Amino acid sequence: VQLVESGGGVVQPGRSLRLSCAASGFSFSHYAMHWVRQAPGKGLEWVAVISYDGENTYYADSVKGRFSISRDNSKNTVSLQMNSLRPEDTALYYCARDRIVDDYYYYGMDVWGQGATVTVSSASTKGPSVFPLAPSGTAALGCLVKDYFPEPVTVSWNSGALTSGVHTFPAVLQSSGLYSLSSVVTVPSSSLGTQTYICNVNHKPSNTKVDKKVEP
Amino acid sequence: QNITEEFYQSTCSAVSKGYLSALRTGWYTSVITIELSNIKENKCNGTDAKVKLIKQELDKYKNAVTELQLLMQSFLGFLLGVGSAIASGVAVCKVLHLEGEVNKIKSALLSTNKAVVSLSNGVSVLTFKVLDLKNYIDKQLLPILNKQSCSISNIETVIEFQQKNNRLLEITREFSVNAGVTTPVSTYMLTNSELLSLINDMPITNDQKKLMSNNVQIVRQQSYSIMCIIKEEVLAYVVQLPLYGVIDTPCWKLHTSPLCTTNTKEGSNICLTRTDRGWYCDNAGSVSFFPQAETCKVQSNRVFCDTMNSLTLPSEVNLCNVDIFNPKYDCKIMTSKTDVSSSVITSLGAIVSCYGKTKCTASNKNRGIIKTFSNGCDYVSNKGVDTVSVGNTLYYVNKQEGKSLYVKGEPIINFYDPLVFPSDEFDASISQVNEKINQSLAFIRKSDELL
Amino acid sequence: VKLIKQELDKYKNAVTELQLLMQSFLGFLLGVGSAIASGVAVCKVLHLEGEVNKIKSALLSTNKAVVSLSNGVSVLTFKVLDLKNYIDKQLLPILNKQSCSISNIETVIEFQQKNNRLLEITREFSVNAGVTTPVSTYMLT
Amino acid sequence: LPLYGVIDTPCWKLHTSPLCTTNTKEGSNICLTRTDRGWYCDNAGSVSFFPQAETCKVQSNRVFCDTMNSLTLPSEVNLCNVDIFNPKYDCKIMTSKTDV
Amino acid sequence: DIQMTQSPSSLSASVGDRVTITCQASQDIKKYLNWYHQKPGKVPELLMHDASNLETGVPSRFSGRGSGTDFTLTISSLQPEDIGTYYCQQYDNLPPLTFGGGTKVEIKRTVAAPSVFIFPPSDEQLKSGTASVVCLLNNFYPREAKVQWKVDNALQSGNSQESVTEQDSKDSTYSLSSTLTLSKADYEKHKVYACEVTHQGLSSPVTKSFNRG
Repeated sequence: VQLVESGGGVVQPGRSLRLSCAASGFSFSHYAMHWVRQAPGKGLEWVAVISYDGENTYYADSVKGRFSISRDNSKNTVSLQMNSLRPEDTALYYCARDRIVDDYYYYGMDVWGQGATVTVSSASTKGPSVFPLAPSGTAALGCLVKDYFPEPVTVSWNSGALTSGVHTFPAVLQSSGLYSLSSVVTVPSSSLGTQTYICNVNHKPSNTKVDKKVEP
Repeated sequence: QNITEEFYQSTCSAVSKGYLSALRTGWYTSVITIELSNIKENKCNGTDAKVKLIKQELDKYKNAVTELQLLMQSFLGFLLGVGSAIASGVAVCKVLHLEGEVNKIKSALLSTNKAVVSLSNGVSVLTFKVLDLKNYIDKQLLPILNKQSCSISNIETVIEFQQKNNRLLEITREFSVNAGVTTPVSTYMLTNSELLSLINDMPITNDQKKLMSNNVQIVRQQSYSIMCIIKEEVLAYVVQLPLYGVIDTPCWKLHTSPLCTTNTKEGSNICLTRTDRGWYCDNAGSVSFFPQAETCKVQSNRVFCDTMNSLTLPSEVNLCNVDIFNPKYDCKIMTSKTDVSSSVITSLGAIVSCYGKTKCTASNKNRGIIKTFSNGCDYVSNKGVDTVSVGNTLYYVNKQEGKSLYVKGEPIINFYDPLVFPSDEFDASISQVNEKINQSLAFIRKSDELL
Repeated sequence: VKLIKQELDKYKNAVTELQLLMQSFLGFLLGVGSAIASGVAVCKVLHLEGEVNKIKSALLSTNKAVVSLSNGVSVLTFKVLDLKNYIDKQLLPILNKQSCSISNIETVIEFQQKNNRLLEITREFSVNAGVTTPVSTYMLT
Repeated sequence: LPLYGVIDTPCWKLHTSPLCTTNTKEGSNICLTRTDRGWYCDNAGSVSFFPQAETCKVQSNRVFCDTMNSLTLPSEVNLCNVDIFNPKYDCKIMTSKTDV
Repeated sequence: DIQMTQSPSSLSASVGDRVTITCQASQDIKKYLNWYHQKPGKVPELLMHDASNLETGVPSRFSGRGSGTDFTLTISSLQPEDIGTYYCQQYDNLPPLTFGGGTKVEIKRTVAAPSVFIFPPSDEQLKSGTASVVCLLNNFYPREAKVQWKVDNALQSGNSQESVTEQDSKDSTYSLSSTLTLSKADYEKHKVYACEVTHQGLSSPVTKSFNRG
């Protein structure tokens, strides 16, 4: 009763893409298969539902024709082809099992997986740039990541040793179309120049770990 | 790509084309034996309860064998021609009834409990000795059931004897419960492992050997067993198993539904059905037709049937599934004037002959009425539906895996016109109906023409 | 010990049979109907891998409960006879490899009385092509 | 198991016998029977007709029957029990020439 | 296409309270509706199906009722794990299927005091060609926390942004930072860099200040 996704990435508008769904541990043969999408920080709206056999398929009207749903019994696999991509299709996608067995007339979705995030935009992939934020009883320091895409980037301090006082603020898309945020750590002010600080920011789409130390 | 279905609206019929044939085109005899005991009357002056239990078990056996002694035998579908099912088994039993053969068989089965032996009549048979009563009655009770010293404190003796006895007790029960002739044959006549051994040891092909070794669940309903003899110290009884001389042939089932005109008048209606519902299985270049579905059985994808309720029809009869009007083979049908509603069950759906005004509907368990029909031959699948209601009957649809095809076409009933048609035909066909219609037209016209 | 072994082997033949038998005048116009569609359809729903674990979990405490299959239509299930107990914690701890001290005779009697029910279940499965009517009490007390 | 969605409805059985003329001649006889022997049970405003009595069973004054051998016939079919000649519903019969 | 409106768009309560959420359909549907849970940062979880049949493996606290076009979800006693977002879906006899607008669920705190800080940008960022001065707000609530930048008495609008956090787990408070980004050439022109913070807890707005070099 596991479902995983592969192929999730980024691409410029008007370019085809594929998402593969792999199921395990249950009757992938008797069930209708669902795809749903949710933009980050937004509600759901249906993507598509492919019949248990792959003969009959149904799509959302706003994406009718753009999508192409396929299913392979031999590879225990489902697949979604996305053609003529639009900027508004950016979202996290969930591949789901139907609530009832081998039913042409569809129902909700019962078993879901972790979900794969897909981003579409003119701007291309880019690794973040780290800029410290140094001081001038309790004080603070920080470091800010600018000019990266897509979200998210995971921030730690001293390789994550300090799990208290860490505040990772959400990024704001500047008019230039790039992500930018600033992570902050609050500690006693007496610790200035006492405990060495290194903040690490991980961005997996670019496969980068930018490391930077902050000093007055 | 194994099973599917196609329904023709041309004559309102359904065809289920997936099942694989299993035709018993041969029989096979096997005389099983159980080594009895001509027990000398028991005798113990002094009653211990265990001794009484042993005596009661022995007397139960004696009543079993007394019973056995006294039981030692001392719509188209009406032209098939019946056949003697029990001829082979009782014929072999009769061969045994000749005085000498029983000693021969006993000697041949003295060492093992499975051997191929040649009877007096020439046809070789295979025989077993599954249960041995002589041992556990002679060399386990008599030495310990002495006249006076009936020391049987060991209780478990009776339990072992009962477990080795109940098999033959049920054998005699089934002999006295089915006129000595029963079908299916219970395991107490042939243990399932003994059956697998029998199938593996008999003369058939390796593919057929595996085929019939793993397919017991239907064989018993296609098997038979009558009593042969208790002649000398042994209970010998024949078993009649199939021999699949036709296998690996793709064969199908045909289901039928009336066609009618749909006049608003409930009366004066004209109705036609295909009267050939049943089984078609291919054996020797021509199809084998079973008219009544009570002679054929189903197992996943293997349909097991007995050909004694079968005719051989030309392969051109398959063309009756595409063009009922073709003159190559005169397709068989039945016509009637009664307008009523009904439905029939195919392999992956149901055909609603919704006639009159009954509220017919197609639905699923959790959806309810999803489709409503209107006064005519219609068909629905199993895909999204498992409840079809007509009048007050609420049929389920077999949910096997398959692909459903629905050939559109104008029903032949449209060609037939009222005011001339005969309102009574069951064994009729296309050619017969056309001949009668032409006769009626000729009579009507010559009566008018002579004016 | 011989009797205990024979009873266990009788059960094993019963379950071998169960294994091998796995199943995947006016009055002439009625239109026949599929009697076994619903039961074998529910069985097919069971043949989906996940359902049996859920059914077992829902029947772990009691032997009667309403459960919702994968196909949607709710069903009600019992666990009338429990072979796992009397084969696990009442023979195996007393049927050790060498120290097969089963002097207590009534072990076999109890096992037989708790076994004959399922033995008749398998017999009827093999006596009626796995499809019987009426259903004997050993199918439902 | 069954689910009796129709109960507490008074339903009846029909038994049939041939009519014939009674000429002294054993041959040339004419015979008619009502060919509707069976069971009628009322469920939803129209009767339910079981043609062959091998699909219905009896216990005291309550009869338990299976419906898959049932048709739904108009209530006017009950009038075939009083006036077979009534044109409301064409009553079903059989005719034959054998005198036994 | 079937359009379903969910109300209220967002909701808040406290632990142990009761909440009711409505889902209205454009056209009549007999009983074909499901209620869906979605925990924060997790996959959606289906509360119940058919609008009145719970999905086993979940507490009985959830209940669903209604008919026709209107359905209702009722929670008797809220729990901290019950936060997240609740949705409704329909499967009325045919596709296309559709989801609802959404009902967020979070908890209140009975106002807590804020905190204020201020910091300049790094150095090599100045070499890159752009500077960014940050005024920092941490451990604050409600959201009515405004920051005014002052650079030689020239408030900056249309070139600055703010970023606020979610409900934390221990202190539960948010954290907001306002960043003002300018070019190095324009950033070097001025000297004074201050941020003025207005918040409910701070009856007297705070005035953080720092220089350039």
